[PDB]
Amino acid sequence: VRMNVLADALKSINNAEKRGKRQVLIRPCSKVIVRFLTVMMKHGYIGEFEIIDDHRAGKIVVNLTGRLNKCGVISPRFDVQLKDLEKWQNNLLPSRQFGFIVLTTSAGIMDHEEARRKHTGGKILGFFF
Amino acid sequence: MQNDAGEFVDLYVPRKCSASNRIIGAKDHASIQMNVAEVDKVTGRFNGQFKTYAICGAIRRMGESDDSILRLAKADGIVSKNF
Amino acid sequence: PLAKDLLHPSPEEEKRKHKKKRLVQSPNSYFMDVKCPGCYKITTVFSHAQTVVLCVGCSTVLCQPTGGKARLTEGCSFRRKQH
Amino acid sequence: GRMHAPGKGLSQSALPYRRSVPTWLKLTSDDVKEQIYKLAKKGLTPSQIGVILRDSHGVAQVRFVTGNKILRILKSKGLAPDLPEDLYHLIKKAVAVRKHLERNRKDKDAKFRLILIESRIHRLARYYKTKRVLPPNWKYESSTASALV
Amino acid sequence: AKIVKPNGEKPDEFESGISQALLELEMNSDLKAQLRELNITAAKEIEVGGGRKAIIIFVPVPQLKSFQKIQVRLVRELEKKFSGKHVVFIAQRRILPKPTRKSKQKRPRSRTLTAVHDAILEDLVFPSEIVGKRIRVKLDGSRLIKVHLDKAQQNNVEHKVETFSGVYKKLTGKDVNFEFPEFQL
RNA sequence: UUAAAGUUGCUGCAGUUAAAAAGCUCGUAGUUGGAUCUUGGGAGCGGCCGUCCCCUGCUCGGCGCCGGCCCGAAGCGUUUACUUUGAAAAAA
RNA sequence: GAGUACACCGGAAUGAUUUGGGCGUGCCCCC
Repeated sequence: VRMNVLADALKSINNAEKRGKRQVLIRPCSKVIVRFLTVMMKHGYIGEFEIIDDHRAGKIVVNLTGRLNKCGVISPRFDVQLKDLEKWQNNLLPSRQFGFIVLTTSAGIMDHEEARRKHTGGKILGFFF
Repeated sequence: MQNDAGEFVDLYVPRKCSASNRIIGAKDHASIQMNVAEVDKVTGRFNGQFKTYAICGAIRRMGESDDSILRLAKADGIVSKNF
Repeated sequence: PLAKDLLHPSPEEEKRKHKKKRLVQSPNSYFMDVKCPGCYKITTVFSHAQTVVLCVGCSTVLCQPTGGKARLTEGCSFRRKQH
Repeated sequence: GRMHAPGKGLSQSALPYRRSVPTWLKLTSDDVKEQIYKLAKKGLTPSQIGVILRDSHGVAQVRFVTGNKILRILKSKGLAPDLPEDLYHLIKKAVAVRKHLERNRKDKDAKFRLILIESRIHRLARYYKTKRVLPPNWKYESSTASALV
Repeated sequence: AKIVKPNGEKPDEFESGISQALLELEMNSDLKAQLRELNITAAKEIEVGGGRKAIIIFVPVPQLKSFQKIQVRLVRELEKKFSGKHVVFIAQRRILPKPTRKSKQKRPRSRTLTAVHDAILEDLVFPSEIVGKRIRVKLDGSRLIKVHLDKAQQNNVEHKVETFSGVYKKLTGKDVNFEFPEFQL
C-alpha cells in the first residue's frame, strides 16, 4: 500500500520533468511535501505551486520549468550529524558548486548549508540538483 | 563560466530550447531554429525584423513541436488570442 | 498536450472523467421529488435509490431498485432540486 | 486491492465537498433523531437505518444535520447491541458455511472460504480486543459459534 | 442592556450604541418574539482600505443558528439605520495554545487555530457558502488563499468582497481573494 | 592474508532465456505503516532581506524606591529516540 | 379543513379599503 507520500511526490515530479511536462498533480499533500517544495522554489528550481484544498487530502500543482535535473528521497530517514554531512554530500551530490541536501532539523525543514552555519543537524529527507 | 576574478572562461554559451528549456547540444542535428516574420500594422508587409524560436530534437522526435511553436507565437502576440 | 492546464480545465472534461479522479470529487447522483398523478403528496427520493418505497398513504410504489438509477413508474413526474 | 481476492476494484461513495444542511430539508435534528430511535427499535443495523433515512426522508447524512454519528446516537441512548454488526454478520456467514459443509464432505472450496472467513473473524476480533469493545476473555470457538447469533 | 460581556468589566461606546440601536429595533419592529434572549458579545470597527469602514459584531456560539435564520433582515436594518456601512456577524471562538512539553485536559480540535480560522471564514460569508478553496504561494514565499463562491445568491454579495478581505486580514492576518467561477452551476 | 572484488553488494550485485521466484493460498513472531493540532509581526541595524529581544505556575528572600512594584531563590512541573554543548574518560 | 385546481381569515401596504392558488422556492394548475 501507500507508505511514503514524499517519495511518490518526488518520483512524479521527476517523471514529469523527464517527460517535458509543464504541470504535475501530486495526489496526497502533507506539511513535509509543502516545505520540501518551498525549499526548492526558494532556491529557484520550480515555480508557484497551488494547493487544491478539499476535506480529505489536498492536491498540489506546481508550475514546472526547465530548471531541474533530479529529485529523490533517502529511505529510511537516516540520522546525520555535523561530522557525517560531508560524506553524504560527497557520495550524493554531483559537484561542490551546486546541489542541496534537504534534511529534517529541530529548527525546521532546511537545507544543508543553513544546517552548517546554524550549527545543527538531524534526519535526512532527500536531495535535488 | 566565471571565477573569483569574475572573467568569462567558457568556450561558448550553448543555445537552450524555447519549449522545454533544455540544452541543445553541438551534435543534436534534429534541433532546429525557426524564424518567424512579423507584419506591418496597417499596410501588411514584411518590415524586416525577425522572431526566433528554437526547438530541441527531443520535442521533434516526440512529434509535439507544433503545439509548442503555436504556444510561443500566442505568447509573443503573432497568433490571435481567440484562435 | 504537454502544457495542458490542470488548475482550470473546461467543465466538459470534469463531467467526462470519473467521479473520484477530478480536482475535487463530486458525486454523480442527485435528489429528486417524484409525485403521483392520482395522489396529491410530494415525496423526495434518491436517484440511486436501490430499494422499493411507498407513497404517503400507502397507495402506489414510486421507484423500483435496479443496478444503477431507480426505475420510476410511468406517469409520475419529477424534477431535480439543489441548494 | 482486496485482502482475500486478486481483484483491485474501485467502487465506493464520493462525499461532496459542500458542508451545509440543505435549505429544502425541513427536518429538525430532533425529528431525524426520533426517526432513528423508532427505526432502531424496529430492529435494524445502522447501515439499513442510514439507507432508509436517505431513501425516504431526504437527509444526506445524519452527522451533517445532528453533528453526531448513528452508532454514537444509539450508544448514547443505550440500545446499541453488545456484539457489533460486522462481526455478527461474519459469524453468521461462518456458521452458514459450516452448516453447508457438514453435509457435503466433498466440497473443498467451501472449506477454503471457511478458512478465509475465520481468518477475517480473528483479525477483526483482535482489533476489537485492542480497542476494548470486546472483553479480553472473548474467544471464537466452533461449539460456541452456534450459541452466538 | 442587551450586550453581555464575558468579563465583568465596562463596555465601550460603539458597541453600546450598536446595542441601543438593536434594542430600539426589537422594540419598534416585529422581532421582539425572536430577539428575547438573543444577546451580543462585543463589537468593533476597522478601517477598510479605500473610502469606507465596516463593523464586526461578535456573537456567542449557541446563538449562531438563531441569527442565521434572521441574518438577511438584520444586515438590511443596520444598512438603513447607518449611512453606507456594511456589517458582518462573526462568532467569538477561543483559541488554546499548543500543549508543548515545556509547559490538564486534552485540547479539543475545535479550538485549534486552523479550525477557528476555517469557522471564521465560513461564518463570514453566510448568504454564499464555500464551494472551493485554493492556496497560492507567491515567489517571496507567502501564501495567498483564493476562495470560490457559489453562483446562486450573488446579487447581494457581489460588492462586499473587499470588506470581507479587509475583515479577514484584520481578524486573522491572511491574504484572501474571492471569486465566482464557472464550473458546476 | 588485504586491495584489485560493484565475483558477498549497508554505500553497492543478480533471479524470462547465462547459476538462481517456494505449485498456490491462509497465517503468529519479525519488518513497514495515510492526511490533520501555533500561524504571523513589533522594536532597530546595512539597502523587503542574512543577525538582535518577545508572544510554563505558586512559598522563602536583594541592583533598588516611599504595607504598594521588578529582580534572585530551599521545593516540583507528560514521557522516548534524534540533535548541540560540558564533565570525566591511563601511557606508548 | 384530504387539497390537484380550493373555502374562510389573521398579519400587513397606501380616515377608509384590499392584491387565484399549491409546496416540488421554482416551475406546476385556472384565465
